[PDB]
Amino acid sequence: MRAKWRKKRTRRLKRKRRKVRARSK
Amino acid sequence: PKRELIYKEEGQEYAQITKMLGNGRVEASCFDGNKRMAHIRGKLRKKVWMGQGDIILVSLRDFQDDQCDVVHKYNLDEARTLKNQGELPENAKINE
Amino acid sequence: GKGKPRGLNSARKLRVHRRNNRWAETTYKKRLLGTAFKSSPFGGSSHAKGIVLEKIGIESKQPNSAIRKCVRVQLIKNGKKVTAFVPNDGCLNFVDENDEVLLAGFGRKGKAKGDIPGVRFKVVKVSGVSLLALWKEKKEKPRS
Amino acid sequence: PRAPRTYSKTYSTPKRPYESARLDAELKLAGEYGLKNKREIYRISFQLSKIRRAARDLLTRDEKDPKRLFEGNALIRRLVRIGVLSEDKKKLDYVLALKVEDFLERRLQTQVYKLGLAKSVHHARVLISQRHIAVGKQIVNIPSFMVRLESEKHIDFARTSPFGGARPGRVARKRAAAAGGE
Amino acid sequence: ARAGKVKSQTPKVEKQEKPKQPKGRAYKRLLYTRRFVNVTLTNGKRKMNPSPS
Amino acid sequence: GWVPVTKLGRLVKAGKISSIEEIFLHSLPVKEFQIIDQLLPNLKDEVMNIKPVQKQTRAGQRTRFKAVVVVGDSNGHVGLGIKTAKEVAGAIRAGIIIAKLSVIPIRRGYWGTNLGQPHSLATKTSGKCGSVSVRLIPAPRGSGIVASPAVKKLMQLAGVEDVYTSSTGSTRTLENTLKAAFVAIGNTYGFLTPNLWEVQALTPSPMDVYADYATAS
RNA sequence: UUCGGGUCUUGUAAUUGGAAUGAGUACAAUGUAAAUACCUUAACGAGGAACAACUGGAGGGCAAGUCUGGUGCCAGCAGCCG
RNA sequence: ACCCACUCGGCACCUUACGAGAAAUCAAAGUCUUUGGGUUCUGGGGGGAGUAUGGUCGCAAGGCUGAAACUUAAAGGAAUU
Ligand SMILES: [Mg+2]
Ligand SMILES: [Mg+2]
Ligand SMILES: [Mg+2]
Ligand SMILES: [Mg+2]
Ligand SMILES: [Mg+2]
Repeated sequence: MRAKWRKKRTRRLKRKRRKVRARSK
Repeated sequence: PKRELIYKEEGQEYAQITKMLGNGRVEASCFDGNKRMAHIRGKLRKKVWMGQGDIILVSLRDFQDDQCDVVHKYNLDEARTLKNQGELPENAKINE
Repeated sequence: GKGKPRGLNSARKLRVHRRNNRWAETTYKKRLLGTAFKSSPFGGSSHAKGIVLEKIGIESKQPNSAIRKCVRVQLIKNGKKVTAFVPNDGCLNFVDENDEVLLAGFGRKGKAKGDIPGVRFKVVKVSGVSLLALWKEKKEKPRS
Repeated sequence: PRAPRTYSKTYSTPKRPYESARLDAELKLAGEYGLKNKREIYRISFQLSKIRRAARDLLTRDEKDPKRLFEGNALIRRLVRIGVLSEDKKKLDYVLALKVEDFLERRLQTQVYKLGLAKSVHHARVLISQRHIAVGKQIVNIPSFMVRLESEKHIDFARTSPFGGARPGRVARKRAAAAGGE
Repeated sequence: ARAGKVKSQTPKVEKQEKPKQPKGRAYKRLLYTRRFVNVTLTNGKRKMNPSPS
Repeated sequence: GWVPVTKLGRLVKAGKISSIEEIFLHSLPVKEFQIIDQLLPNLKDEVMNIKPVQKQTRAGQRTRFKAVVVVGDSNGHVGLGIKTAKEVAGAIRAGIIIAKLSVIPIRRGYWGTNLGQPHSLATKTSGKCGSVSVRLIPAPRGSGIVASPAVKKLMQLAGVEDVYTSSTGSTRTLENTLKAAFVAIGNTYGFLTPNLWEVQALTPSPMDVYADYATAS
């Protein structure tokens, strides 16, 4: 697996997490 | 030229393949009643190859019930012979 | 001259640098953070007694094939559910269910041994008789 | 809580278990002088090692000056007294050399077999164990006794015990008693 | 039984009635005799424990 | 059978060179094997290890046998031969030959003060081959060979009694370690001591003296 | 000339002999603050079955088995390689 | 404006290695077991993971810092067939 792609996916996951946190707040 | 079947002993019990989980672990349905998470023994990963559902012999462990070990594979002819004998209820079907 | 001030009044920088560097070495880190007390089932002890909850034959790692005759053990002191392997020729004929069992490490400074996946400990003293003794019949089980 | 009694794990292993040649050599040594355990050879080596360490310590510091002259001299004296060191060699560099073979050939173990008495090293050992052999009139049952050269001229059979004229000997006595009734 | 078949299947052969392998210094002596005195028959490279053939 | 090629071989056969010290003095090539055997009859030759060595083909592989051979005495001459042949015994023989050709001197020296006979090295001196640095270090009397097995054996062959070694780099590739050790030993005869400021004569070589007996008739 | 005596020295074998013992038990005596134990010692103590040495190993690392039976990718081993 | 001989400063390059380096290669990656010119900073088997949490600096996307639990005998380099 490409490293760049992995990083992108991680970023997406992070974003999702942030969104979830916001919702919780 | 044709092969011959090996009959069960005690604890070692006939069963059917229901679903392919993976890795060498197959969720098999035993005709005793309960469904089990079975392991394909080393000799069988070599040549023995299953499909969507076949008839098997499975050694059921002395200390665990839900996990067990697939010892032997049965063919269509073998299955029919078993049915004739009366070890299994008449529901086992072979089609590919 | 490479890194380190080969200086003379240099020493604090050197010492601090060493301190900072050390943390990347695993053993030292473990000692300092105190990984022994917070984690790794045993209390940083050699042996721990636990209780035979359920006997499980764990299906071994690759090239090798077999079932590995381990025990899910709930430790008394921490209350952690480990899987302790049991040595030699069955000897679950000694272990049974709901027994007190003394466990050891495996030789691998924690971690995993040989080919058994998700396993960390040997069993030694079952009920207070030691597995080896039971197996070689040098001493025998206290009835029930 | 009076004081701690000072121990010393003296007699010390080699840093690898099995280098075949080493093992063979040690076995040969044991065979030569009849040693119950590798420990004995190891013991001797450790003692020699201590001496060697001391010698090394002395040597690095320039001789003609005090500690080297004095301590070194004392060490030399000690070694000549034990008999291990030879009177030819009183230079400290000679001390630095040496062998286990020098020490083993100076125990009361062999000083029996050299002076005759039993003849065969194992026999000598047996004799020493069985309260035959005194160094003075003080009886010795230490195989690795290390005979102090000037008291070597006194390794004779015990004042008590058979072989050295005292009594028949507890089996001989029994036989005599048996004979008596006939 | 899956739990320890080859221990509860293999035939029992007892330890034979033997003369004592003489302990202490004696064993060492014996070893010495075997290895550096009597000497096992020369071929080139020596063997401590030969299989009979 | 003997039969010499090269001038030096011929000279040796005539028996006008007594010992290899003279040869060493004039740094003479010894391409002919027999010479060393003739001059040093005291050669104790040891095999180290014979790792199989592979080469890949369309079908199967080529298993050659790289055998490390040491050669020595107690006098301070050591050989090192590496050979890779298909037949193992043959390979060993070849290695032996190579080692004999190689054979090199050692400036055995004093630990600290002269006393009696040199069984150490002169100087802390090192080699490095591949990435294995064998350092050796003049140990004092009786303090033995302090070395890993291979190196220890080499030292024994040399006729060194006392040596510390700092073997560093991946010493587990035995061949490389051995080579490094050999290099270090060679180096001994390079470190100009003050025992060496003294001006030499520079002798005319055996090649330039016994010239008429040399060369084919 | 075909040996041989085994003249000189070595080991090995359930064989068979006479000699040593302390570990044991133990009279006293010491030892002790009484007493144990040691150090002395009367008498009694050894004939492989006795007065009985284990622990771990023998693919390699690393000394030591391409022995003899069973198991047959199972049991199980193996600190890694296996 | 060329031309020839220099000469500092640079951007590089070509041969040799007498040195390195594991090697590929390098006039520096040299002057390092014969180890010491002065200094910053960074690394400690691979995964987990540039993750989680906490700080922070961002209008956000994010950045700087940054774990461990687990988990595995390899993951790597540079050459060769
Ligand atoms: Mg054993
Ligand atoms: Mg075992
Ligand atoms: Mg075995
Ligand atoms: Mg070995
Ligand atoms: Mg890391």
